[PDB]
Amino acid sequence: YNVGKAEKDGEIRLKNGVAMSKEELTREDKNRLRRALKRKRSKA
Amino acid sequence: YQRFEQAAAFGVIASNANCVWIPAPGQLITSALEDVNIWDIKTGDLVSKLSDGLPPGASDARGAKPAECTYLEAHKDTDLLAVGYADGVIKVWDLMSKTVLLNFNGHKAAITLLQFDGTGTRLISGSKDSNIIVWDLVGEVGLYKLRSHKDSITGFWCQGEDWLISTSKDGMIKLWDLKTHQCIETHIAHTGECWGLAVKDDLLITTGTDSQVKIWKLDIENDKMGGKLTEMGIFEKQSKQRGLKIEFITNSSDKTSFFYIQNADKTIETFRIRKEEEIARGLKKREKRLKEKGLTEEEIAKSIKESYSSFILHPFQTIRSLYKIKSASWTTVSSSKLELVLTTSSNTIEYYSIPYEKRDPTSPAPLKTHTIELQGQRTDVRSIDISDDNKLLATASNGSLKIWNIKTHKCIRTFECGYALTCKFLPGGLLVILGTRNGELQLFDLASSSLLDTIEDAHDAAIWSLDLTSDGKRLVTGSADKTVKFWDFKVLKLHHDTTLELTDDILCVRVSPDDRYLAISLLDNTVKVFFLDSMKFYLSLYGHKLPVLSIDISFDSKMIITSSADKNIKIWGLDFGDCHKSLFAHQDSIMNVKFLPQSHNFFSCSKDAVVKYWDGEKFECIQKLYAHQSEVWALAVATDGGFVVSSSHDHSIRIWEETSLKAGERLMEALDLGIAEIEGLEAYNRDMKNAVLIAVNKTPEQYIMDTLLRIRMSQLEDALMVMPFSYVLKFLKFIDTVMQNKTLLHSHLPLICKNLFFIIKFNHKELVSQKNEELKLQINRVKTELRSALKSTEDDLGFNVQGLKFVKQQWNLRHNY
Amino acid sequence: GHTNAVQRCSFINKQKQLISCGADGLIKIWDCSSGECLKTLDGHNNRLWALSTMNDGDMIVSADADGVFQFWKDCTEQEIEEEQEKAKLQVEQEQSLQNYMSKGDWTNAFLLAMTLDHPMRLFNVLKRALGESRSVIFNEELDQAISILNDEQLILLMKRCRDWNTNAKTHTIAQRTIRCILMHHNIAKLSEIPGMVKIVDAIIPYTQRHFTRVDNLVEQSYILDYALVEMDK
Repeated sequence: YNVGKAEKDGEIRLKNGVAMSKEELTREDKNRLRRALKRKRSKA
Repeated sequence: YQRFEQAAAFGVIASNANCVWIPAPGQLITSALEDVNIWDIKTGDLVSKLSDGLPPGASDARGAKPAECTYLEAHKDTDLLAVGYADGVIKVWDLMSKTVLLNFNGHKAAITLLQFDGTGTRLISGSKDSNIIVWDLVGEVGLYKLRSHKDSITGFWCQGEDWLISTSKDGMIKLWDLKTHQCIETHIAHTGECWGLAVKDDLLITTGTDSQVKIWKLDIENDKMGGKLTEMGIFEKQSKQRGLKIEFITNSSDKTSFFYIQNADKTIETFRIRKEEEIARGLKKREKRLKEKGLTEEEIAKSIKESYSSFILHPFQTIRSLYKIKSASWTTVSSSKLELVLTTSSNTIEYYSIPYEKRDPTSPAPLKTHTIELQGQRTDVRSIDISDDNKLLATASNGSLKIWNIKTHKCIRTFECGYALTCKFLPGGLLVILGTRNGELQLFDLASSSLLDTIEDAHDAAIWSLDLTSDGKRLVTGSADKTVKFWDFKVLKLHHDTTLELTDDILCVRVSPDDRYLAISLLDNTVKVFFLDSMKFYLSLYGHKLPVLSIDISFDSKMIITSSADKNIKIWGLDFGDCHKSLFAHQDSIMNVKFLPQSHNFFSCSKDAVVKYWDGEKFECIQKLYAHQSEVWALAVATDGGFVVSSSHDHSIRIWEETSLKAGERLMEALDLGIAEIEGLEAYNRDMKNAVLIAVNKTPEQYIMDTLLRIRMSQLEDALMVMPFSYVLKFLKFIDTVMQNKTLLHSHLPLICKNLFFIIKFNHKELVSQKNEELKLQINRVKTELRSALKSTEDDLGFNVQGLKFVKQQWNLRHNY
Repeated sequence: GHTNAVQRCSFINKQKQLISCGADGLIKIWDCSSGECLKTLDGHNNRLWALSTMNDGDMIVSADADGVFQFWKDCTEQEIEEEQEKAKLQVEQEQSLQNYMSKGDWTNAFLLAMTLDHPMRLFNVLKRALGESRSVIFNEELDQAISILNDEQLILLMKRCRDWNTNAKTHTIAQRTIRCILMHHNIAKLSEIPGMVKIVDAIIPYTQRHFTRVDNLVEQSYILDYALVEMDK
């Protein structure tokens, strides 16, 4: 077994083993996570 | 080149901001774009004008449009006025000195509401960025920020230091503890946006987008984990539009309570709060009515709960204004009458007086007592012209024509007209001619202050353009009937002379200063030049992608400029019709361009709210003027060229006058600081029987432990090898002290193991050498708990592996073939 | 938008909407102002000839050619009331949650995080509750709380517990919650729960690795003895 993408659409689950549910994110946190996803796809 | 600066600004009474009433009907404070105006209601004259400085057009002046005032709040006791701007800047103004005292910059968006605390020492500010910031006036700092909301703050209530209630555009009601800087309760006010919030004792009212109005009780001391805010009922106001503002006022003599709901439309709806005796009397009465209708007792109780709102509130009176209302405020509360003051979107101030007796008012409609109307125009100015003497400025707008004194900035005369489109002075500055959208041509005299002649059938459609010859005896008019008509002035009346019908509608008509050429703009994006003497066709200018809006001819009748909606200015040589250069001057449609007299330089205005100064020979933008808040509809230049006047969609007429430590090394500091504290406390305790740590608000143990964490894993071992053996002993003492804090122990057990145990590895020889008894007990201690703390983990995980294997085994027996 | 011929048309809700009947057997409710299909009702498997409305379309009757009547009743106001309430409750569940965390009421915070499915708050309730538990298993209240979970919830925890274990810094919490479950639940009942075994399958290989580690940490701890025997000489 290996940690993968979040099963629920409303959550972000990283390979670190941490699930990250949107409703409880702060706005600043969402921005950096969004930008973090930009970099990953950009290199992808 | 010379620099142009905004000499003066006028024509604005009340901009897009709230109104503040100050007792002496008393004076009123209203916003004027970047400036604030103080008006005397009785006289209707401007008392004073607040301007920060830095006039537009100066070198030090910023190259961006000024921030317009969004909210005005004044503390009556201290006479201190706070101004909120669209950029999120709060400026504290001294009313007596009329100067800025403080400047706060903590919001990234327009400020929506300002409120002084009761004592006047702290200012709470809400902005469109969804943030509430509480400022300390004496401290000149922002104490703290409240950030739970997710949209623009529409309204908030804070009369006590302990608690704050806030409303936002996202439609939640949030109760705050000012001591804890946290939101305690959150409730959905309405299905969509919540715009109004007003509080009186437990009674609270909020307005949504629809006519629904909610009524709540506030038990601040309820303290049941919830229910501090509980809904009572819903009442529907007559106006279907959203309610922007709600405020309360109480009568001291009779303890009577009133409020209004300011709607987005032209209606203000006032309400009265019934007294408790009235509510009981009504409740008993309606019970009699319901019982008479035969309703069951349980149905009556439910109906009473359903009609709970009706008992408390009474629709008192509805105020109707001719124009959409921008803001309103109570002025005076008395038994005899109730008075209100409002500002409209159409740039005027209206004072209303409501005489009333007991339950209902005496008059069917409110009494309009005072209006400040002379110094502003309701409709945006479409054309402006300057008299030859350069003393009188004519401003033509839809429905009215107003004329001002340039020196005093005061309107001299006002004339009622149709939908004004183009206006020009006649020679001598004593007459004005106006071209309306209805095809009518109007002539006025300043001395007579009346309209002499009107030509209803001057054109079948809008007279878009109107120009006069240098002699002033021949008038040229362009209209949507695709015709140009020439008129003569005979003693004064106008007589049609000749008709020049064109293939398309005409936008602009210009006559050369020498009266030799006539240039006309058509919707087909071509400009046609004619010879005025003989009306023979001369040239057909082509190259504009959108229709040409304005045409201007140089004083020498050599150069001609064309400005079109395609955002381009084209300079043409009239000798051969050749475009010398095409300039992408503005970011939007360019409405007007004018030559400076006796020079080829020219100005340009566009919908981007920017006026640009250009060189006709070098074709370069000399200066950019950023003062307009909206589209610039007309432009005019003085005959001498000393000053330029521009008017925009903001109802503003302004005059432009020519004037390090590394891993390990950081640790060594950490062990020194923390253990020095630890040893001191140990010595201090024994006898009984720093700034850095205090600033970080961490114990000595956490501080060093955190420093250990920050070190990268590849860099821990090299950092620790650098450590001298002396610092190892402090490290061992540190680890020993961690042992007592078993919470920290289990939190970072693997790291403590790795670092401690290498250290023993690296300098084992030196460590074993010492005979120190105190070291001998430390090593024995740290050993034992490290085993127990570690053994606890192994027991718990060595546990869960086994029985779960049993769980796996049991399922196989039942469900495995 | 009708696949087949439209054969009955009647305005409902006064001017605002239209209901239409097609030979396909589908009832489409359109917005007259926008001319767009707001809703589609499929209560028939054959052609429709007749359409009757009552109270401005509050009640609609459609008679299939086979002879089936579909009595449609308006329930929009019923639904939006339901939508309003659950949103109201969900907001309260949020508001109650962060307040408990600030107060440290982990036992109540745990149950709210069950319903709201907030993994960070779950890990934060469990993590700092453990720290207090350091200061039978966690605490009597939370230990009772974990026992009462229904099988839907039990699966949810062990999904998270599976996730935390894979990381070597969050596994201490993970085996840690798993132990208490085995203390306060019938191990038999756990087995039959569908899909639990597969989650229960993935948890061993990570735990067993954690035996290989930690156990080694004991081995290289006795350097303190070897230090402690040499010095004594």
